[PDB]
Amino acid sequence: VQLVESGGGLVQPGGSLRLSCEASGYTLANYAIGWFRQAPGKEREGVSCISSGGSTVYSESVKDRFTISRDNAKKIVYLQMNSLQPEDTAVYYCAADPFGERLCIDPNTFAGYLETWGQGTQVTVSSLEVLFQ
Amino acid sequence: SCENWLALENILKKYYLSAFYGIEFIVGMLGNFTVVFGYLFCMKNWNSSNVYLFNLSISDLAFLCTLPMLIRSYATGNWTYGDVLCISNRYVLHANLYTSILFLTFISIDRYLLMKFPFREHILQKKEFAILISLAVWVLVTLEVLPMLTFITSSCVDYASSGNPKYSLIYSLCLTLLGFLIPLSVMCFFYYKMVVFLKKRNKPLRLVVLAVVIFSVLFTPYHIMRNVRIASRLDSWPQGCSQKAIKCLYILTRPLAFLNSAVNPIFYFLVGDHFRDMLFSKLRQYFKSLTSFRLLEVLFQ
Ligand SMILES: CCCCCCCC/C=C/CCCCCCCC(=O)OC[C@H](O)CO
Ligand SMILES: CCCCCCCC/C=C/CCCCCCCC(=O)OC[C@H](O)CO
Ligand SMILES: CCCCCCCC/C=C/CCCCCCCC(=O)OC[C@H](O)CO
Ligand SMILES: CCCCCCCC/C=C\CCCCCCCC(=O)OC[C@H](O)CO
Ligand SMILES: C[C@H](O)CC[C@@H](C)O
Repeated sequence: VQLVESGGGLVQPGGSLRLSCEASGYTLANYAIGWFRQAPGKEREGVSCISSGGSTVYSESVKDRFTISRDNAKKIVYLQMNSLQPEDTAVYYCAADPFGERLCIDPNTFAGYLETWGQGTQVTVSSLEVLFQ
Repeated sequence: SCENWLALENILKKYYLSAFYGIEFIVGMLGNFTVVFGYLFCMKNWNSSNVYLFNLSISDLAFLCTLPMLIRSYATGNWTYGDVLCISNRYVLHANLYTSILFLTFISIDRYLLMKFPFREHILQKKEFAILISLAVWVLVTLEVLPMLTFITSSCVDYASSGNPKYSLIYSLCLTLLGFLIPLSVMCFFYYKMVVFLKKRNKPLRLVVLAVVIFSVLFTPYHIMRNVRIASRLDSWPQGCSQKAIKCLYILTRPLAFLNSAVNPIFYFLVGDHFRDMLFSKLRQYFKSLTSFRLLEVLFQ
């Protein structure tokens, strides 16, 4: 499986973005999908994960703000990001675990076992108020 | 009058202890080298459970490496390894029993914390914290086992046979409480909390249920008999074959408690990582490296 991320760009503090994780040639049915982010100079941080069984997990930093989901046919994985703040500025990546019930138990450890990742998508949370200060 | 219990006690040491320790040695050595080499070859990023499990395996290997000496001394009825190795072997045997149940206590707390915080955001969920805790388990257990040194006064006898029984019974009873019963109830406590979390919303419960079962079943007969054995050595204890019978019952329970070091590598396959699948895959990669020539594949293609 080959992954590719969509969505993401500039958003104002308080704004929303919907990221997409597609597997261009096949279904993400038998896979667990994880959303990870990395800010400059900082360590890769797990944000959200979805199991093959549809179970969802969220980090303490994005809970009650983010929602991970699979589409109707379950081909794509979405990451709805609401009430975005400057601290959410990072390159967002998705990863796929072929053991669908494994990844979301321990996403930050089990990500180290995964070979399938996307190229990443830049998410930038900034206001014109900060830019012109 | 008690010659039957005496003949039985000799037979139990000569044939039962040496055969049961011999099986534990094979199973334990193979299982622990498999998972140890499995971690050193497959695991590149360790979490808290990985650190404790690895530590649990070092504790087991430390004890299992002494078994060939015990097996020979029992089979021949004579300790030829001297005083120092007798002391150091008695220490690693008890350090294994007590660090084992503590390592499992800490894995159970890790599994509970991971259930609530899967992204390991809390300080107690970090591998650097696991390393410090692991070191503290080694320091605490060493200090719990150290008072046994005072009981050595008067070949290589079991701790329950040497020293003043009045003081030894108190120490044994405190060591049963601090080393076995308190870590066991702590696991039971964490078992209950996991259930409450799940009922409010089965795979993470496996490890804790199994650890409570394995330790309850393996350590209870040994710990009852060790305390009964020491109590039976008191002047106030009744006369007769009771003392000799208790000696025999206590001997039966010892390899049952030490089965821990051969069966506890099973916890490596209960942490949700698909370690077994990683073991076969890596083994297949070493088998496929024989036929495939990657040094020629890159050069020509
Ligand atoms: C003589 C063999 C020693 C046996 C010692 C008893 C403890 C079991 C672990 C052994 C490690 C070596 C076996 C590695 C192969 C995979 C083991 C396995 O799959 O068993 C765990 C099971 O998955 C749980 O649900
Ligand atoms: C990599 C896999 C390795 C697998 C192989 C097993 C691991 C090594 C330990 C074996 C048990 C030790 C047995 C040696 C017992 C010697 C005891 C001793 O120290 O010597 C006594 C003294 O010389 C007399 O007075
Ligand atoms: C729960 C499982 C734990 C495992 C074991 C729990 C047993 C508890 C206590 C046993 C004391 C042993 C009783 C003492 C032996 C018999 C008493 C007696 O009068 O001995 C005379 C002798 O047997 C003439 O042949
Ligand atoms: C005979 C008595 C034995 C005494 C033994 C006391 C040791 C306990 C202290 C610390 C943990 C030791 C093991 C530390 C594991 C090192 C590997 C690690 O944690 O690094 C992970 C990394 O990401 C790549 O594997
Ligand atoms: C499914 C199981 O609990 C994971 C660990 C084994 C496969 O090694």
